[PDB]
Amino acid sequence: DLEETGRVLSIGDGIARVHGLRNVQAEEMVEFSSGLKGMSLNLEPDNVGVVVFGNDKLIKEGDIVKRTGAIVDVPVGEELLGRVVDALGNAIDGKGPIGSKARRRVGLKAPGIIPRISVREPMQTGIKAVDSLVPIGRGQRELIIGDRQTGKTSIAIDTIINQKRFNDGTDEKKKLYCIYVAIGQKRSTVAQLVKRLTDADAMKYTIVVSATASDAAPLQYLAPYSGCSMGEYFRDNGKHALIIYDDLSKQAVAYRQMSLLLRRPPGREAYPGDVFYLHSRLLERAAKMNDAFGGGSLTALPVIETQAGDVSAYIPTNVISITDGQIFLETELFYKGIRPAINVGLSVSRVGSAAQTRAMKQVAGTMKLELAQYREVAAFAQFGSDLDAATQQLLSRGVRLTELLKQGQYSPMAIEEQVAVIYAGVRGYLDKLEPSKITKFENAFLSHVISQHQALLGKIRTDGKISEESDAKLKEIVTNFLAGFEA
Amino acid sequence: TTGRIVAVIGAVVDVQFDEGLPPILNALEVQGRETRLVLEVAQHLGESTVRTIAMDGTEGLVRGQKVLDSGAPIRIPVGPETLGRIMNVIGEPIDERGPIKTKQFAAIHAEAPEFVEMSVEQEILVTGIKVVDLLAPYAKGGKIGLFGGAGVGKTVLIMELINNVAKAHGGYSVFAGVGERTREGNDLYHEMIESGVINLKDATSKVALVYGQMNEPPGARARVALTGLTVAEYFRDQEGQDVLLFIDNIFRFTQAGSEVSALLGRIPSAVGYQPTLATDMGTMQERITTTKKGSITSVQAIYVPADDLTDPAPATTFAHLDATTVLSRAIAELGIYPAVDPLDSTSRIMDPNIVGSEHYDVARGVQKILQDYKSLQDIIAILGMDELSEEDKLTVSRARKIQRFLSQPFQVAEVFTGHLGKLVPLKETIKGFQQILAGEYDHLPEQAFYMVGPIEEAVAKADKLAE
Amino acid sequence: TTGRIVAVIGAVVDVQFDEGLPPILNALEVQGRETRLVLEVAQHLGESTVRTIAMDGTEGLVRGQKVLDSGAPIRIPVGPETLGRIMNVIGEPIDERGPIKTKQFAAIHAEAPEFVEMSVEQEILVTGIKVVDLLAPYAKGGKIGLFGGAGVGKTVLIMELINNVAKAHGGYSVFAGVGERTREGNDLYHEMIESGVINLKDATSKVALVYGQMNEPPGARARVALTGLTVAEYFRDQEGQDVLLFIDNIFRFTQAGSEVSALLGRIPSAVGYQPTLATDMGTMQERITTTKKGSITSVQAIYVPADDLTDPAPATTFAHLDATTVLSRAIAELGIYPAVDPLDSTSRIMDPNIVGSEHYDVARGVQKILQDYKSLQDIIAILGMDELSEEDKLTVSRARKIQRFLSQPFQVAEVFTGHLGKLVPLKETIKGFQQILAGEYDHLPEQAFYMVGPIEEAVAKADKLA
Amino acid sequence: FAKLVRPPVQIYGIEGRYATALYSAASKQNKLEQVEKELLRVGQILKEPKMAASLLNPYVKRSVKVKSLSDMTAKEKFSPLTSNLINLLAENGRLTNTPAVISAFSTMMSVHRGEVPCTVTTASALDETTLTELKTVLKSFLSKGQVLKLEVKIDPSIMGGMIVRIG
Amino acid sequence: LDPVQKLFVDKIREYRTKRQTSGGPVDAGPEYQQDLDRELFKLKQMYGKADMNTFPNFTFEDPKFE
Amino acid sequence: EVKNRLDYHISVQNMMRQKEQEHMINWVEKRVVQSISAQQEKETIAKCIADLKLLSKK
Repeated sequence: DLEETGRVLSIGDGIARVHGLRNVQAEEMVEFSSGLKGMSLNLEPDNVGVVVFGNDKLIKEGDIVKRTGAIVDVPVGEELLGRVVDALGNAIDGKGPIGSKARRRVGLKAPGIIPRISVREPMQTGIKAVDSLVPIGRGQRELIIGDRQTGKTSIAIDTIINQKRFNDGTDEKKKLYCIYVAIGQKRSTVAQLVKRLTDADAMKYTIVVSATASDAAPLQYLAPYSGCSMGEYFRDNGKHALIIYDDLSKQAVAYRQMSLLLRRPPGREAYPGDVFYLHSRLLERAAKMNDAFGGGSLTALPVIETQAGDVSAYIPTNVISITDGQIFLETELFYKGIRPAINVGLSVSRVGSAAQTRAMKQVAGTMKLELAQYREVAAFAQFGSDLDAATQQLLSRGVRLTELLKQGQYSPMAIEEQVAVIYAGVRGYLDKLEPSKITKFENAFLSHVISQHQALLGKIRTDGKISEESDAKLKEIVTNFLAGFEA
Repeated sequence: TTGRIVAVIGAVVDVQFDEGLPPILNALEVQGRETRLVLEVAQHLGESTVRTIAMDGTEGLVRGQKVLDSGAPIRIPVGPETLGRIMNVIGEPIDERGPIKTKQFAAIHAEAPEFVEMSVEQEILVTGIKVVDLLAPYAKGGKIGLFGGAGVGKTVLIMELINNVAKAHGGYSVFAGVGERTREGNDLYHEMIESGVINLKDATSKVALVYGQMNEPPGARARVALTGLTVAEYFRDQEGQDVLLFIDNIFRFTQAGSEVSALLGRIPSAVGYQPTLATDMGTMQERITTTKKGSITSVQAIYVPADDLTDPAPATTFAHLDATTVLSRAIAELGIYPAVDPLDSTSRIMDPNIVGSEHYDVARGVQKILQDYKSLQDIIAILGMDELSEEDKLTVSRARKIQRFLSQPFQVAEVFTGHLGKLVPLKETIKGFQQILAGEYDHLPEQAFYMVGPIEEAVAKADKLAE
Repeated sequence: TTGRIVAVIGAVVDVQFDEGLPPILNALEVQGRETRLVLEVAQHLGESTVRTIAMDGTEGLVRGQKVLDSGAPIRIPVGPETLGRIMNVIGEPIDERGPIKTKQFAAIHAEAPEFVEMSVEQEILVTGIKVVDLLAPYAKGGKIGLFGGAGVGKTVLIMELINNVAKAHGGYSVFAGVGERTREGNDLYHEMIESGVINLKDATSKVALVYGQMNEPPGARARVALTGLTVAEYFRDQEGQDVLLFIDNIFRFTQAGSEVSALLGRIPSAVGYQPTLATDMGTMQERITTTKKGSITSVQAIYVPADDLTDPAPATTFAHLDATTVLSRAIAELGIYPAVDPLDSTSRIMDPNIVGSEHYDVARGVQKILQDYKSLQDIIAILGMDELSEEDKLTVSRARKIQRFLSQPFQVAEVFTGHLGKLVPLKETIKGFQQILAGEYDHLPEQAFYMVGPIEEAVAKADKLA
Repeated sequence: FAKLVRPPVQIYGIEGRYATALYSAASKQNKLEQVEKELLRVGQILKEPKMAASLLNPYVKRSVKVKSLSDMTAKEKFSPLTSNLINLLAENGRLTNTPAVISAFSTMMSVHRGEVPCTVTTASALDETTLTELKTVLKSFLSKGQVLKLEVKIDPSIMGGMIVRIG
Repeated sequence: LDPVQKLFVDKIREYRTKRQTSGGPVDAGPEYQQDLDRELFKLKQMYGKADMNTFPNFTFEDPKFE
Repeated sequence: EVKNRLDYHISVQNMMRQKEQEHMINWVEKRVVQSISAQQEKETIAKCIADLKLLSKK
């Protein structure tokens, strides 16, 4: 017979009101006269509102739109681990012919009740403060929230860098396939970043899905979903993949725009409603799956970089209802030089502990508290005003722990290092030190155990946990070492 | 009759039914539906075209596609047959343990009971939890709103409530996890199973689970509300019960409606709300009650939009709230279990009448007392002691005991706690605190009351703490 | 082809070309227009009609009037012969030095490079400005966006930068006055002449000026941006040039976009915007860069309304920024010139590596103390002009010095400063503060730091008093 | 109401809203074509300056115009519905729309019965056939010219890009 | 298909026609050289003007002590 | 220090092949193309396959 041909009724603005193609399946990829792609978004009574992938000016009225007749799919695969692609999986890297063996439909649903499983399998970031105070596992959704360069980028980076050892660890519950959807991040930024991942060569276990700043909107819009499909791929290949969706903020804008441009409503706060749904489903497609799915996971660390603590902010409010907690990052600390940034109370792991190392939990349990009480008094008469002694200490302690809760720029950890230092503080050993010297301790201490007490570190990694002995081994090491560190 | 997809703009599937148009609220079946795609008629738009909302698929959809009108609104499984089944919005096994064992179907739009059908007086429901009954005495059929802490075991408590009530009454439960995380419902599920509130052995557990999670079209979640209602109507009327209806959260409901409002081109409202916010709530609330068959006592977990209530809906909600729960994360943190905000464990329905003065007054004394103790707390806190006179101390202490008596050992989380969820008949309660208040017990320690249900179990423990 | 004015609603000329509607962005010339009344195709609207925008103004236009399509986007003169020439949008000598002698012409949509061409990481550029280098260490070829409200001598500063740099610049520079005050440009011009940076024996001045003033209809202003870019890309790649690109303000472009948005029928946005803002920006920001074919170092003035930056535009901007210079009106008000917002003049880039820790750390310490000092203001509110908790007092006082130490004269601005510029070569800065941090002046007067060059002179200055 | 005869071609709204009236009207009584043609005829009885000059001109401001073109011009033999539907469009101003209404119609017995394949190779000659891939080769005896208007140029296009497309 | 691979052909016969013509700014006009000089100079920039065509020699060196 | 010298020569030969590609390509594509349609019967071999699509696409 005849092939499904059709025409661009009118075009401008990447909005092709489109003739014909009645047969149109929803979110069917069309193929344009301009060789471009589009998505048949609005199936209108007599036409198709078609989102133009990329630019429009190539196009003009009456131009033929031929159905491609396909609802989109994306390449999925793990060659990708060690690939920076755009969402369609194209070698923006310039690596060329991407190993991208599968492609997989982007619209593949989030697993069932029964398919899933609760998280309780650890995860970590190498960021003590983080792993400690938000104890982590796989399959998650957690909002990473903070401003431009609230180590912002850094945040992702250390987390990723930390996984290196884990990726040098052999599990899926170690080797975390990292997926960075870079949204609205101009190429220079990305380039800059990319360079980092390579250097960290964490890139090897990492896909970077990149829809830069310039990008046409659907592209950016799509990218997470894309990312989503790809990670579900891992998930179903057992694999516990880490997606960092970076950022939905950027998406939101684009998308909102998209609606509007489609004339279609946005919604509440002037921005789309079911962009929540967008995400809700997107992020539901991240899960910690049962065993059937090879334990399946996608741990999702979605990101929003905030303007003015606008959490009140529509999507944030939304998101707030969605994640498994949110990581509040605080600048003040950054300017203070303090890195981590965090406001902790604001940071939350709703999940908390279940994915946490007992090792840490055991020392950290105590820390959270030490800070907790500390925090009220952290707030109290902060100035050169006395306190009762108890509290003079807690404050000292707290302060120490703060230093401890700093973590260097591009300096990931491992749980034992962390536990070690936590142990150090918990067991009070460095209240002793006036605060500046903590950092010196920690490093020195670390390089020290790194020399000897890998015996211990290795062990602690092994037991996953502190035994009374390990404690005892610690106890001396630190005390004496500490003594050595000092004097 | 058939309709054709004429336009799909999102999950508003614009259908021209080319043949006869059925109700509005009509479920239409899109033919070509691998998963039954109910379109719910929303408008008879004119020109034989209806506006529908797709509740399944929203992609791959071929325009023109044939829809054969289901000729009525949605029908969903009902009867007891829902119990211990995780039904989704369509009322369909997301238990994924096979089908629901239904026979009865229901339109999830059932209509609000008549004026006569109301048990005009809704009369205090007692939960067997002191803190609850006393401070927030429930009304049978009542809508209770729950503000309350994450991961506390709201749910734990709830489970315990189910235990106490749905178990210790003919009440069954319907849980509509609206917009909830599939994940938490999963965790919970296993947990529920685990808890025995869901029993994988009571095929008819005291809970039917209904989920209408976020990852659905809003409408589905929105309608999961109706659904849940529909089930509960079965248990109320049919099973004569006090159905416990967990709706979690109305915030998500309202919001879900509102999400559509836009798209529907509806003018929403101030604060963005759907215009229909009121009706949405209202009819639904009106559809909940105490019939003269049973009660659908609605316990609504309430995520608080914008953490205010001024956000119109909760204010409105208040119109329908009559027992209010603010949980005190702090009290819980005091290791107190259960550990609500006591003074904001409240009910408009506390009365020297309905719940009688014994309750009321004792409570008034208590509530006051707690506060008074609170007042003194402020002083002493800062000034060390014998900053009081010890009648104040005594009351403080009495209050502490009273405080502690609200703590109750736990059954569901007996796995953690050890002990068991204890249940407190009202008189023992009223009496109980009154006695403590009366200092009649004050010559005994306070942890006595800690982890106790019955005032006796407190007394017994009092003795026991006096070794 | 010719189009007929079918509707003129201001400078949006909806033209029906039935004769073939050229691709979007195609520049059209209105026939019957002796003016270079360029219409840029905006929509192929459907029905033989394109939405076009005149850049320019639509007086005296009979309906139906014939418009003849230039068949391409704007082709304009491009390349080295432009410097010292003030063109507006249409490559149009408003230098009044007449023709711009760039044979080499351009369609003015010039685009974003490819990933592989990304010079992936960059260089701290120094400006000799204490504040800058220190706090928002500049990038060669970066896009640095100067958030700043009006009238503070942002422009002066920018100018100042031009002075320090564009003088001692290897590259060439482009000045895009987008929606700038014609007057201020007039003046500005006249300075440049004066300065001889616009040396009129050189259309190879260090800066080519594109001015696309406020008075222009928005389309023009909006587009002056593309234009300038197109030129600069010539120099960058072709002439290699390390371009300094002055944009004042992109804000006006964006705004111009937003203005039209409605009138393009389109929805504008929240905060009034134009829904496409991000791409608009994106494509633009990404339009410029440092290839391995030169660098366009982008000094981008960003007007920031109410210095509100959640103000979507700046909110976005940051992504495209590399160094953000947030000028603080408060600080300006604190009399400081440089009037900057120090903590918000940032570069996410800074590092104890990159800038060396001496730099970095000094800054982090500085940043720290000052923020803490803000905390202290709160105290002071109780405690008073010479009464507190004393260490803390020391640091306060130091903060008071520090503040002053950033304050730096202006050669230009006899009008703002009276003074004459005093440039601080970088080390002298780092050290300058490092020293202050060392408290070596902890007995020196506090405003014996105000409006200085390097730190010694501040010490010197104390003497000059008493 | 009266169930509607929606045999496409038509246009579905867009004086498909009209057309379909006559896709049920003409259709019943099967004056489909009878009228299909009435219209054709009519059209040009219009297309002289009855058409500009008052027809689509109101300067009288249609109010009397529509009450005189209901009767001075709608005064014809073309009238089983034909003038009456005119007399409906009139007030309802859809006189300015008419080519398209007719179009919509005329694409009915004339072209409902059409043809359409259009690949990149095709761009059908739309000849009136109820069946396919037959006529579709008779086309090769038709084949004897064009710039490959009906059916395509596959030269610059297919192929021409391809070298580019590899690089 | 070999009207297709006639054109793979037809360009590849100018694979050989040009390649066995020469190729460069050749079969092709000056244009290539006019860039070429600059683009290969950029390569000189891409390595720095450290002569990528002279064998390098290497440091003989001492850090400080007492 | 050795690698830089070598890689420069590699980079040049690559860049020169790409430039020769563009210029080769621009002349090749601009030269040859004509016989597809100068033989109108090499658009008949399109019509032939198109009649074998006509019949034999289905």
